[PDB]
Amino acid sequence: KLQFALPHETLYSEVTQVNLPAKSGRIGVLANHVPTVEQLLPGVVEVMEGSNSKKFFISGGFATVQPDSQLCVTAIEAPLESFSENIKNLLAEAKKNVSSSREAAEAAIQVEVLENLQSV
Amino acid sequence: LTTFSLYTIIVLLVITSLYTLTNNNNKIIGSRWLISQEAIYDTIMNMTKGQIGGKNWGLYFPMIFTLFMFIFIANLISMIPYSFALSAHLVFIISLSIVIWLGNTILGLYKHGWVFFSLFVPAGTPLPLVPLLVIIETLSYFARAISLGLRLGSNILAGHLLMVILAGLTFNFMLINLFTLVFGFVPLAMILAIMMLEFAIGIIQGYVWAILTASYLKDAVYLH
Amino acid sequence: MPQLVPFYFMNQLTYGFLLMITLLILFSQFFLPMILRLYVSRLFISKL
Amino acid sequence: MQLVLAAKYIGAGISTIGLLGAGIGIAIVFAALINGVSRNPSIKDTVFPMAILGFALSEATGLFCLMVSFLLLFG
Amino acid sequence: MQLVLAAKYIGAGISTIGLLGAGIGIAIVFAALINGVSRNPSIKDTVFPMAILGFALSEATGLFCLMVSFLLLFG
Amino acid sequence: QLVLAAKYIGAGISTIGLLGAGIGIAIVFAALINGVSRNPSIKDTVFPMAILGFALSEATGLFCLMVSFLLLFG
Amino acid sequence: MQLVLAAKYIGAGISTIGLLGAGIGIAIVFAALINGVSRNPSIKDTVFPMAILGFALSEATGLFCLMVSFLLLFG
Amino acid sequence: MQLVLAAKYIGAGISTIGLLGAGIGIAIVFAALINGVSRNPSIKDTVFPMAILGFALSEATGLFCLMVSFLLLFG
Amino acid sequence: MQLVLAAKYIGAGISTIGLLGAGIGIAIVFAALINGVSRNPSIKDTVFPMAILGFALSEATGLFCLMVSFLLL
Amino acid sequence: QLVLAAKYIGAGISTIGLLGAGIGIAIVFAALINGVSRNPSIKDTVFPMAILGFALSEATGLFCLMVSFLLLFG
Amino acid sequence: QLVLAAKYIGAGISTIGLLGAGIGIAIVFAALINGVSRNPSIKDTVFPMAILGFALSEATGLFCLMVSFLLLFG
Amino acid sequence: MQLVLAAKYIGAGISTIGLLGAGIGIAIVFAALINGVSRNPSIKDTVFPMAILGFALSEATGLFCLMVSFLLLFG
Amino acid sequence: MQLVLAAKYIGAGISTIGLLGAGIGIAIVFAALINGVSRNPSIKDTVFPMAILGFALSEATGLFCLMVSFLLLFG
Amino acid sequence: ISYAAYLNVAAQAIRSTELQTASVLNRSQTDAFYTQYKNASEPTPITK
Amino acid sequence: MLKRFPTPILKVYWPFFVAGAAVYYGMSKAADLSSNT
Repeated sequence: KLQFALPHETLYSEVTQVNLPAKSGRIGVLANHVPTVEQLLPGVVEVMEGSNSKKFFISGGFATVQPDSQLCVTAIEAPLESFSENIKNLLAEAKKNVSSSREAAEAAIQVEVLENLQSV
Repeated sequence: LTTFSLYTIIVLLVITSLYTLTNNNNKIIGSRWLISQEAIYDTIMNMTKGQIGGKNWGLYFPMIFTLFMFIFIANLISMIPYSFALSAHLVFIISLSIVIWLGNTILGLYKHGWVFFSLFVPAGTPLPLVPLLVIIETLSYFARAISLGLRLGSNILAGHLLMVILAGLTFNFMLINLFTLVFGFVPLAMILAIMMLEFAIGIIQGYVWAILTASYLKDAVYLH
Repeated sequence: MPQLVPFYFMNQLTYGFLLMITLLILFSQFFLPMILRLYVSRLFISKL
Repeated sequence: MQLVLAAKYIGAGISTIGLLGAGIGIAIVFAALINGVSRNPSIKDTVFPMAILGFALSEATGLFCLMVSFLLLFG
Repeated sequence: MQLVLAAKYIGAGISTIGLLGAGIGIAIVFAALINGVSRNPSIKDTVFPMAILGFALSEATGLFCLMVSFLLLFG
Repeated sequence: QLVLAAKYIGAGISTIGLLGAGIGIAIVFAALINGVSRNPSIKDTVFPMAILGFALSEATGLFCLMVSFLLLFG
Repeated sequence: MQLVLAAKYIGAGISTIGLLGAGIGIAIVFAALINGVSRNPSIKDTVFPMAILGFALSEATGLFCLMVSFLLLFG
Repeated sequence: MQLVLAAKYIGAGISTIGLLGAGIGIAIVFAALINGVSRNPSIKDTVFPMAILGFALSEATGLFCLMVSFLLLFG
Repeated sequence: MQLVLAAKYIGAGISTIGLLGAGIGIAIVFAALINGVSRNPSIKDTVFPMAILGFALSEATGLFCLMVSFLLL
Repeated sequence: QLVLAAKYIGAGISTIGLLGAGIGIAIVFAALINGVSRNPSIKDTVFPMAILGFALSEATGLFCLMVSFLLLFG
Repeated sequence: QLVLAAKYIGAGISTIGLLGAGIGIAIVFAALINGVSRNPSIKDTVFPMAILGFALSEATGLFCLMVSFLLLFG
Repeated sequence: MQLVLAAKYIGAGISTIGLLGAGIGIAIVFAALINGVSRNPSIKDTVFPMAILGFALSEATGLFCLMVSFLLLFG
Repeated sequence: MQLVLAAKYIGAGISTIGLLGAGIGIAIVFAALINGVSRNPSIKDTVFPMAILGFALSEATGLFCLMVSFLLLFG
Repeated sequence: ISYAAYLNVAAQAIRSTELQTASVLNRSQTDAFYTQYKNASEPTPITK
Repeated sequence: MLKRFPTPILKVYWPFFVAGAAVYYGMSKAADLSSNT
């Protein structure tokens, strides 16, 4: 079972195969899995129910396989196609931001986010 | 004539046929056979743009393509079970390797002066062992000279020699008493497994040639 | 091994370097640009 | 000649030692395959060709030992 | 003569050393299987075919070694 | 004489082969323990896997052993 | 006479080499025991009989080496 | 003379042992490739050139070894 | 005479090789002990008996090699 | 005769030294591949360090090889 | 003089045994550094534990060394 | 004379074995350098001089071995 | 004697093999140092002295092997 | 930069494509003043 | 089927061809030396 809930939505809140991108690379959960807690990095996420696959762009969060086979995914915001050009313009602004100043870290996250979006 | 000359002609004739009757007079849609030579084009395009990428990357793209295709065909022709191995005349493959290696060394010296040997200072280190790190970098630099040739050479030589010696053993295994002839097919199957592996490792070695003498050419074309 | 040693090395090498120069010209001028025709044509149909 | 022939048969055995490394080698590649597939549940389409490449290359090093072994043993 | 007969028995022994490598290899593949299946308890149906493939290939290097041992033993 | 000497030497050499098998058995058992501690609950699935792995690891050792004996006795 | 007796002593010495692998093996099982028990605090009752089993099997390979050593020494 | 020829073929056998190292090495590079890819699917295109580069360089030591074997055998 | 006494000495030298395995073995046990204890902070009282047991068994293998050396001497 | 034999035997034994260098080289490249997959972006810093590491590991293997040639030819 | 030759040969072989202990010593100390870096705080318990292992690993090598001296003297 | 000269050459060859450990040694240090630097992105200024120290020290044992090899060979 | 002087040179060569273990050992300590420092960022003030201690005894095991080599070699 | 701050900036970036609803844009707007206090005494209020 | 487009970068491959000539000459001497004992 998968429970995917966000502070403004409830998505998948069983689910056949789920692929999640975590600070440990990528983790896939199918049935029982070891009941770890792993922090989700800014991500492209796929959730598959049967063979049907739905693709989510996930802002990072935390993932926890519960020892009862409940995949708790919580993250700040997301479908993938909806996120998708103007942001590519925005990264140019963000590059400028790296130059001036906390803003560096912010802009670094922005570089990660454009890169991740360009990746898909 | 010379056996070597006759098989070089056979290689030339194999290579011609792949671009003169494989295709349907250059049909845009693409023929099943012509799809093969498209994929070869793309994987060396995308490989040699990746290796010797830079302003010039396509200027040595024909050379890396005919170094692919020569070895790619010569590791199929040399594996026919009654054929004269051009490649297992190691001296031609090794001579070709030394030629490309010297033609990199000369190209590098010409393009990047006598400060070409600054390539063999790879990293900042205290100055009294900067020259040391040139000696035991250059030693390895012309170990690449013989590695590139001997890699391919060993692969081809080992395949034919392995198969023929085991073939000779299994011939005499089936030439003795028939109860050993029964349950004597399993060593033949071992030669079959080796032959399956030898075709695979020959195409893999041909790709490895062309990436490595792209890597040496990367060094020669772009100093560091 | 005598099957890997002829003394005909320079003979071999003559026919060998001839095949290399032949294939180099042959690919470069003939067979490589006829693949590039397929590509450029495909892209021209794509534009129109 | 008896000395040289005995030297061959001993030397053949010596060459056989080289195979041991390849045996461990095959395993190292397959261990990675199993581990990786366990990580993703899904990487396997990408990784399985990589495993085949890996098997062939490791095995090839093994064959070099085998051909030297047979050069002494038979040859 | 005595030298040749000795050489067969010596060379056989030397060959046997090689087999040790394959043994370690086999274990490594199984180790990956156990750990892998532990990490995702439903990976087993995919992974178990892969595991048997890895076993067989690792074992094969051992087989070639043991063949050379028997060739020296009886030749 | 020399031929009989060669039997005793040959046997000795073969005994070296056993070292690998010893390491092998252990590697499988290490994985069993690691696996059990890792899942808490894989144990019923993993136990038949472990037995299989033990047997195969051991088998390579057995081949080394029989060659050792074979050179000694005959 | 002298040669055969000499050979027996040498062969016994060679046989000890086999033991080295069993030593490393035992350690590997025990390391796993320590690591597992430290990971769970609670697996220990299940894991301890497994550990004893693994010890015995690993040890047993070394035992095989020992009996062969005695056989060569004594003849 | 026979001693020289004997020694040549013995020496050949001895050199072959070196190859085992390269076989394990080749496997180690491929193990890294499989693990890296599984840990990040998007890395794959960057990593694949580096993997082949590493394979060759690893292999090269084995080819040096093999060349000594061939120097003795053919020469 | 000479050959047999020589052979005994040679055989003894060879016997040391078995000990190397034990040396590594002991280290692996102790490394594990340190790792476990550093991971848990508190496993140590359960683990320390286990560690001593593992040490002894590893050492015992080396002892077997050593006594065979002594027998040849 | 015996001297000629000795240099050939010694050449064989010396070749074994290469074994370690092959493992060494692979460990450097392995760490490179692992590192780049871990960071996504370390590679610019790490790649010079990796080439340095390759050279030093390889150099040890070349020491083995030159000793082999000093025996064999010399 | 064959016996005297044999003493010297045996001695050389005896050094091989020491190699394992040398690696072993480092492995224990590696664990120490790892543990200490993980906790910052385990260190006061662990440093004694480490020293116990350090000595023990060394002792195996001492046995090998002792056999070398026993051979050398006879 | 012949035996003594022979013994120099044989002794040199045997000595060359030891060098291998130092080769592996350099790699173990460099592996840690790469791994550490990949973990932090920023440890590197401390870690790089530590690594060069580690290289030199690991190498030193190898160099002692190389000295003995030369002493046997030339001396 | 010829045999005795030969045995000194040969025996020395064998003695040199021991150095390999120390080389790998030293590298492991420095690897652990780099790993630890990269893990903590800041442990180093305590840990660097510890690393020198671990280095020292690992090195010492090598020096023992070396000293046996010197004894045989020099006489 | 706290862990949740790290995620926060990423989330803000994700609202950048332009097809997005007003409520999304409203969730990115904020208005607050962290007014520090001590002892009674009040160090000055300043926007988040 | 076929078409011809000259690729003029054969004069960029001048050190490669020069190396071929040198090795060609050297192999003449090598072949003569190998046809001798």
